[PDB]
Amino acid sequence: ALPSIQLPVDYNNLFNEITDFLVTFKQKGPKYMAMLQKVANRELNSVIIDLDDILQYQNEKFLQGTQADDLVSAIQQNANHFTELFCRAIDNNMPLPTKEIDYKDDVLDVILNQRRLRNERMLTELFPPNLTRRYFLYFKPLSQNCARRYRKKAISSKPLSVRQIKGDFLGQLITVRGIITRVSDVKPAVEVIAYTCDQCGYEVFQEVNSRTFTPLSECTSEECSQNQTKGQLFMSTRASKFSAFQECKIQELSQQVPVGHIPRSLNIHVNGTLVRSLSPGDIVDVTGIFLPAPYTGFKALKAGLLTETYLEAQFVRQHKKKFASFSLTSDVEERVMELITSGDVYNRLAKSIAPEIYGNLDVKKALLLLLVGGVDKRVGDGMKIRGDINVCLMGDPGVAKSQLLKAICKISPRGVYTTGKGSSGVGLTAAVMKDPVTDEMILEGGALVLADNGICCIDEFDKMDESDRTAIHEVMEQQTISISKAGINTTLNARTSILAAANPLYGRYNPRLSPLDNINLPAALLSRFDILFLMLDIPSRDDDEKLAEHVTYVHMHNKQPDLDFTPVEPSKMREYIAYAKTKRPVMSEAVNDYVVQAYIRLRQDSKREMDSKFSFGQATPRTLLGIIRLSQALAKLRLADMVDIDDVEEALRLVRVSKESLY
Amino acid sequence: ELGTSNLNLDARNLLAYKQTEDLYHQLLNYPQEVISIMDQTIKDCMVSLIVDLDEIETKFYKVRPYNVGSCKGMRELNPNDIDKLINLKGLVLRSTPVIPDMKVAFFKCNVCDHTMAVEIDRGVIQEPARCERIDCNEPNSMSLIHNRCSFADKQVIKLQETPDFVPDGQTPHSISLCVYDELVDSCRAGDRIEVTGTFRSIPIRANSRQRVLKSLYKTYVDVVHVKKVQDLAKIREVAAREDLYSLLARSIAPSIYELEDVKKGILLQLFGGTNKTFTKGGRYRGDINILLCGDPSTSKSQILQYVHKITPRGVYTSGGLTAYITRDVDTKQLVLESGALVLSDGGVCCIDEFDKMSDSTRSVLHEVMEQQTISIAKAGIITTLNARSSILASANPIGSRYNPNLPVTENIDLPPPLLS
Ligand SMILES: Nc1ncnc2c1ncn2[C@@H]1O[C@H](COP(=O)(O)OP(=O)(O)OP(=O)(O)O)[C@@H](O)[C@H]1O
Ligand SMILES: Nc1ncnc2c1ncn2[C@@H]1O[C@H](COP(=O)(O)OP(=O)(O)O)[C@@H](O)[C@H]1O
Ligand SMILES: [Mg+2]
Ligand SMILES: [Zn+2]
Ligand SMILES: [Zn+2]
Repeated sequence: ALPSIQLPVDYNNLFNEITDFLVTFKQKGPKYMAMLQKVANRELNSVIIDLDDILQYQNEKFLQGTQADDLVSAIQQNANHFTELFCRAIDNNMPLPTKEIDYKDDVLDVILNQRRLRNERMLTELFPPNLTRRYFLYFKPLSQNCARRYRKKAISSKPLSVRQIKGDFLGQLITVRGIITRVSDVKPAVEVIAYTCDQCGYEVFQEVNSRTFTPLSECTSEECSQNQTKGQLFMSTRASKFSAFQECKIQELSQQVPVGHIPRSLNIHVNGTLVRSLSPGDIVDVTGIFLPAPYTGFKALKAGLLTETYLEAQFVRQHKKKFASFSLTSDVEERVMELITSGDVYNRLAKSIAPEIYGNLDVKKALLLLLVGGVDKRVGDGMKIRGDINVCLMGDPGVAKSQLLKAICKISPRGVYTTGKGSSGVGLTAAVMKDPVTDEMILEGGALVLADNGICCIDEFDKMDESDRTAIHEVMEQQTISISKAGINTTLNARTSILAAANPLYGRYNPRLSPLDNINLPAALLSRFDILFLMLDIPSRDDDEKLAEHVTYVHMHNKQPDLDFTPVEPSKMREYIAYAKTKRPVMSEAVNDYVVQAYIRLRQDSKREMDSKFSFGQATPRTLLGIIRLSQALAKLRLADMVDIDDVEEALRLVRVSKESLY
Repeated sequence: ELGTSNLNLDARNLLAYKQTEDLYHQLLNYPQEVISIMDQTIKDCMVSLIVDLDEIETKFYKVRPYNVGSCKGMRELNPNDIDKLINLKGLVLRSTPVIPDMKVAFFKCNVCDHTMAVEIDRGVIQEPARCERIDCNEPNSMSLIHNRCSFADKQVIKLQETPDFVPDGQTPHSISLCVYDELVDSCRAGDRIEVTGTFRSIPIRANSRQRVLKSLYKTYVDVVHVKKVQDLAKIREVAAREDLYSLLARSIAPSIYELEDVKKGILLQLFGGTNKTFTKGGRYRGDINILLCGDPSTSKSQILQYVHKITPRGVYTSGGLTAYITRDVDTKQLVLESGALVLSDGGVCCIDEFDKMSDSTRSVLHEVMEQQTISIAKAGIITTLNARSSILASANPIGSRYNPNLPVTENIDLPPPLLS
């Protein structure tokens, strides 16, 4: 049959020591009785076990010559067995409820009480304990400092890569690191399956821990055990016990991949109260049990010894960063007080965005004005106005406009970078099209990537084909995308600011009529944009000397040099942009006459647009609307709930500087 | 006094009484039995209140509870909420044809041609192993009749969550629906509705060959109530006014400054002329087609958007427009689909960006206006479709401005016959 071997492990002493630790442990009295008391009162829903406590308790009790072995080593060597040992120990030592219970809501206990009042009245079945259980058991990996406290090498942790996990780590508790990519939905999982017996005594129960399940045919009821059939047993949904189930996969980081290789993946199962504690697209430190999975589910009758493997989550450290939606705290309140004391801020903010790129102060000022946004939240009688600003940047190759765009995307949490094709699922199609394994055809229809309150950044604006051009023309002036293919009309409400960089097809500015260079795009699309910048490269000594000196000093220090002088920090801008957006100044009427006469002078310029050679000074009401929006944004960036004539003057100066680059 | 059998029931009024809230809690936990006993109570209420008893015996009675619990979202559905009444909002994605559901099985003893009716329970049929007529008593003489049974009309609806529940660019999730009887075809594609019903979980068959079952269960909901999201004297009083023409013309565009004559023209086009189909001469066109031209500093798209929603029927498109045989996505069949121009029969079809119309589609327009009847001959299908639609189109000139010296034809870039 099966030969037997001898191992130094025996579970009797392990269970006795586990019980002694659970009862006697002092960290309020004992902590492990406080958790059990809260569980008894139906307050706590899950139990977390710290291995550091076990280690230090054993170490401090070793001073007396009674302890003989260690438990954490066996925990690391095998984990699943100790789970049922711990649940048995908890079930044996569950104190009574010290608090009142709303007993009528527990329909499971009510049904069980009805069954007991049926059976025990006659003078009954011993139900499995897990059906009665309500809590969840979780483990926590130890900390390195606790290991450093003592001589022993009780380390664990050590977040190995996906490919560093070998076949000798099955059954152990290991910690991994990587980026989460795919997260499935939440679906119930069966733990104990109950059948009703058609009013024939006790109702048979069954528990299946496998990933497959088979039903019963006949039942042990006495009148059903009688030589003729009495009712067909049926599964009962109410009496059964279920559990939340979720699955996800994790990928290796690009830093840990050896050269000339393709990153590998890993499947993770999660159950219990920890479900939905992680989201796609974050760096995590997951600790769990590395378990094998049978191949028989595929049913191929091949790979006689080859098996699939997966990790069952036990503890997740979300890590990464937190946006927090600028939730107000005392420290950030003193931070904004410091900003108030700082005086004028926007010039320092412009100086502090991209010090690696030299000069171009006005472009950075326009970026600041883009970040805050213009006038929004509609007007009377339902007319639509958007706070989003659309700015297109023109310049020759090699002006670090792409690097500036990357810096803006870094500093803006809503920024997204796209380009003409290269990746197909970024425009006119949903990211979940044909995605599920069932091929359920999940789709919204006509939508873009996070176009709701997003900052879309595009390089090579002339490159995109007709489809992406149609999409960018459709997202004009907060207009929703209503492209339909199969009766779907779930339109994405696009309210986004468009920032794009492009170049003429010649690759260099031309002495001829500047509109002949334009964008090589339709003039209707050009007129939509709020602000147009042209960055023309003029060879000169007194500026290229500074640029070369800056670049070489950056290269020499291998860092951002101290030659930069910025009192404000990128996280500080991240805080202050939300703070100033929250303030939200509104419009003051006293500037109406001034803006009207400014528009009159703008049309006076339109009376000289036929003078040519910089004919961009054309007549458009969107110019006035953008002037209003830019003045509103100038009020919003620093000022309180008031719009100043100085904002109108600054917007006018910005427009004149925008036009002045034509020459 | 009406003969209708339908009772609406709100929970808050049901909550207003102290003895009823206990029944409220009991209904939350056990909906089916409470609803059945309530229906029996209402059935007895007929005789209890009439004291014709002939119309009562034929009709059944049902309730439509609503506003029981707060509207929840598909992103938070714990297993603790199984077989409990919940309230859900969403948008309908797709429907399905009516699915028959067996209720009464029909069997026949083919040897003696004896028939009997067998009731069922939980779908499973307990087949009778021997005919009740002991005069023959043959065991193997039964063979059912498929077309002499009784059936119920079940239908499955696919629903998606509202976009309001997705704050950070995530994807929507879909929940299946089940309906019976009066709720069949109560919604169609694109509807915004709110539903109240209980939760259900079912084991999946996996391999149909074997009795093995998966460790995961499919989730779906069953609902009982669904909600969505003599004035002629008032006409002649208005219609008798003298200056109704000007106010009516100016009312359709409150934000548009001046441009009175074009507003009058658009309003008159919306009013439309007469249509006649005298036999010996043929039909005459009754539709009115108007073009707008000018630089993109006019807000001329706003007029199109106004008139698209003001008119009863009208499709707003851009510069496909007619019928084409399509290949169905979810189901593997071939279905003929009509175009936007066909869908605007009797209304006004709004076209934007007329210049960028390509070339193949323009000829289509050339046959939809001079004849108002489109024919398609593809994949063995030859037929003609009626259009009878009005056209309101806008176009832009070539260049930053429309030079007055140059005539219209060059700037608009349209064929002279189509413009004429
Ligand atoms: N003002 C500047 N300060 C520092 N570096 C600059 C500056 N302008 C350009 N550069 C250099 O130019 C490079 C980035 O510019 P890049 O050519 O990518 O932008 P671009 O004008 O969008 O061109 P392309 O379309 O060819 O990518 C970097 O190597 C950067 O050091
Ligand atoms: N008479 C007007 N009244 C109000 N707004 C106007 C007027 N003329 C122009 N506008 C503004 O200028 C824009 C003109 O755009 P429009 O010519 O409709 O673009 P397109 O015709 O290319 O769709 C509109 O969005 C509108 O806000
Ligand atoms: Mg570039
Ligand atoms: Zn039985
Ligand atoms: Zn017979």
